Amino acid sequence: MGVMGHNWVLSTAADMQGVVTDGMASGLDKDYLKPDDSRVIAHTKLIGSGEKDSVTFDVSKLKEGEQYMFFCTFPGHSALMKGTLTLKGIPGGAECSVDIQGNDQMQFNTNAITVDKSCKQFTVNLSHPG
Ligand SMILES: [Cu+2]
Ligand SMILES: [Cu+2]
Ligand SMILES: [Cu+2]
Repeated sequence: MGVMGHNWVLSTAADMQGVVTDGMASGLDKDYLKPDDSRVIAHTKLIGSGEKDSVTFDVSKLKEGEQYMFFCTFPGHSALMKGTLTLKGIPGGAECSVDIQGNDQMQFNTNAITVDKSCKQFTVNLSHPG
């Protein structure tokens, strides 16, 4: 086989590689993440084709002048399945959620996520179509 999954994991840009590596070593049964990894600010579960999962996190855990990375920890996928997430304030002001897809070609459909700081909490809706 014949296994395919995506997840959505958030950490500081510095902690990204460490989270990816220990995630690989934790295996499929643990959603390819080390349980209770302190470096992981928020994460979805691992989902197969046709499934969906969401995660919500406090915007208080972020900071305006820091680099944050979102990525999939499924072994090898973090090469192309990564992107930046940054905190900003846009004149508006809201949308406090985003819809992300990972497909069969190791791709997220966005590579940059903006979180407004008027949001007290932020919501990621991950799907895995096909
Ligand atoms: Cu196999
Ligand atoms: Cu993936
Ligand atoms: Cu957790």
